[PDB]
Amino acid sequence: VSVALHPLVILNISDHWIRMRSQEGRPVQVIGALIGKQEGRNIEVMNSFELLSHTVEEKIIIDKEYYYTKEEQFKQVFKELEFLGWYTTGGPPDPSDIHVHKQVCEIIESPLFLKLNPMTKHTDLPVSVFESVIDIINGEATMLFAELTYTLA
Amino acid sequence: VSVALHPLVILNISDHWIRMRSQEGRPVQVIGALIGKQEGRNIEVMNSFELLSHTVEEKIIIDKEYYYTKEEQFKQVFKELEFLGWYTTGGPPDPSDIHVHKQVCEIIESPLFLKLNPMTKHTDLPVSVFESVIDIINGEATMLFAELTYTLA
Ligand SMILES: [Hg+2]
Ligand SMILES: [Hg+2]
Ligand SMILES: [Hg+2]
Ligand SMILES: [Hg+2]
Ligand SMILES: [Hg+2]
Ligand SMILES: [Hg+2]
Ligand SMILES: [Hg+2]
Ligand SMILES: [Hg+2]
Repeated sequence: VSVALHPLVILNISDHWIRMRSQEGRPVQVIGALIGKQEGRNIEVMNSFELLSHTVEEKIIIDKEYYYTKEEQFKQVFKELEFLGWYTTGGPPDPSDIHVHKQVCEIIESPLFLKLNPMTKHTDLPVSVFESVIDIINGEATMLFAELTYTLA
Repeated sequence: VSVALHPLVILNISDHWIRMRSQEGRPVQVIGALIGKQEGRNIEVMNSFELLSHTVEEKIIIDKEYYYTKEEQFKQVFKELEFLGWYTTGGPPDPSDIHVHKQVCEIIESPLFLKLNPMTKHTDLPVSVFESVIDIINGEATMLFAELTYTLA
């Protein structure tokens, strides 16, 4: 096995998470399929879409009917494509992902698993501090910005 | 103006409606963008995606921030593509669509509008009634099905 990954997949998944967080106000886990082409050993994950599910005791159940109906409904436009595996959002792999993985493992034999962590802290954005300094090179004179080093409480 | 339409758009929109009806149990209106290429005057609606909104007094408000952030986030993969117009589900055009259209009209100059009616009655599925008849043609004999005409209460 060896894997390629279009950036559209990663954007698709972020967008799914963002659309969902908005729906409730709080961020929730999202789940979906990985599709694409699989030539030679070049597994090319070309795209993705959303998968329905339902959560109960922190256990997630994939809606199989929804998947097969979509596959049915989309077989003509996804003819050159294949189901490669599934994705979800969050941190390092958890027991719950294995539980979901076994269900995807019932759809295709050895499914890929893509996990994306949409968690970002604002405090990680670049922050530069400057002080103003009036420079006069022999001849030309001006005000410039001179960078300062800073600590964080 | 003159327009082309990939079947992926129509499938995409059905799917959005279906994923949403599932979320609540009851079917709700869905809303999203139409993208693609626009060569000559051959407007080719190549694809679509979902748009956030919020509903109050039967009035729908497009989340502009969500749209521009997606466009920002997707500009690299949607570079050969353009925003062509918007879609929603339901019957013939209503005042509410005009209200939403004016907001899409603020994003691009002369936006297209695609409406899709996901309403289907079960009673419209084909139903054939047959009677059995045992035929013995000179030589060969068999049982076949012979169609009957039927009324509907
Ligand atoms: Hg979802
Ligand atoms: Hg497929
Ligand atoms: Hg399995
Ligand atoms: Hg497996
Ligand atoms: Hg939506
Ligand atoms: Hg675009
Ligand atoms: Hg306008
Ligand atoms: Hg307009």
